[PDB]
Amino acid sequence: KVKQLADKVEELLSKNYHLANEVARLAKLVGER
Amino acid sequence: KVKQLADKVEELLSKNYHLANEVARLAKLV
Amino acid sequence: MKVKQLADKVEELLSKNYHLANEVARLAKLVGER
Amino acid sequence: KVKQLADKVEELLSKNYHLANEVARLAKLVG
Repeated sequence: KVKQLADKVEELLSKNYHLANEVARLAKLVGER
Repeated sequence: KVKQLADKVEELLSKNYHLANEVARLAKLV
Repeated sequence: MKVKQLADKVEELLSKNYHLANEVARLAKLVGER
Repeated sequence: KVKQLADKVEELLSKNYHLANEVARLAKLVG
């Protein structure tokens, strides 16, 4: 069903956006001087 | 459109898997 | 002197690591963009 | 004091190597 799949796409776009921000946050912690 | 959305989900799940792996990898570098 | 050479190398590597980490962050945001 | 600074250089080199590898890994995910 389109609605269910559309909701799953939205959820994953959001989750991936936030996980990518976490990669960035951790990278800056590793690089801290 | 169901077909296209299903393919999009498979692609996004792969991106999610890779991003979670990179979070893990960087945490270990801290 | 050896101490000075190494202290300079430490500063150089701190800089390179800081910039590489910023590049990791930049690329992560590209991957994550919606 | 040389021993100490050399040890710090080694740790920073290790970090540098892994950070460069992370740049490579992420660049592959842009596609």
